Order: sequence, then structure tokens, then C-alpha cells
Amino acid sequence: MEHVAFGSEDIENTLAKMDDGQLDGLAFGAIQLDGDGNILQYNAAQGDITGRDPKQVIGKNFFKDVAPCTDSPEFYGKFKEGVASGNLNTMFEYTFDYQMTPTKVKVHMKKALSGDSYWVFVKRV
Ligand SMILES: *C(=O)/C=C/c1ccc(O)cc1
Repeated sequence: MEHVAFGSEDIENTLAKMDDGQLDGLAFGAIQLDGDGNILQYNAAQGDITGRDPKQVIGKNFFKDVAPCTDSPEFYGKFKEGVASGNLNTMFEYTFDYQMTPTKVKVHMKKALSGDSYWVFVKRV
């Protein structure tokens, strides 16, 4: 288990060290996206929240294919503004309801420390 709190101020520094197995040790869902929204990493906690099988969604586009209910100004619009700006740090509640029981969550999106990739962190509320 990786001991990291959801919403921590320096979360991007702490998760910069994590391979897929380490990410699977977190208490919350974690997705790493490229600037187009393609999934680079998707952890076990996230799959428990959403029902998706992690290795099956890596490589898919989060907004176009996996999570169309997030293709909205309230989620994807924030993401793409942050990619365009090169800076992103926002936390909001959302409901995931595509081919699943509607599930209310808290989402924290934050630009990764290095390069140009973006974290999406999720926990139940
Ligand atoms: C709405 O379509 C939400 C879907 C969803 C959210 C998060 C995931 O990791 C997978 C699917």
C-alpha cells in the first residue's frame, strides 16, 4: 500500500515515482492521461470504482471512448483548458453513469510534474 492522501498538495511529486504496480497500492483511483486524453496508467482502485479492467483501457481515449459522460464543459472542458495552458489543478464532484450504476465521486485533476501528462484522481463520496 502506498500511503498518499487524496488531494495532497504535492501529489504530483509523490506519484512521479510510480510504476503501474505502485499505483495499484493507492487508496484512491488514479489515471494518468496524455495531453490528448489517452490513458497511460489506470490503477486497481479506479477499476474497483468504475468496473473497467485497467489493462484493457490503457491506450484508449478517456473522453472519446471510455468515459463519454465526462465529455462536457464540466470535466473534459477543464481538462483541455489545462492541457492548452500547461497547468491544471482542479477538484470537483461528478457522477459516472455510462454502462454502470450511477456513481458519485470526487475528481481531482492535476498536471503531472514532468513532461506533459495529467493525472485524474477519483474517490467515492
Ligand atoms: C462517464 O461516461 C464516466 C465513465 C467512466 C469514468 C471513469 C473511468 O475510469 C471509466 C469510466
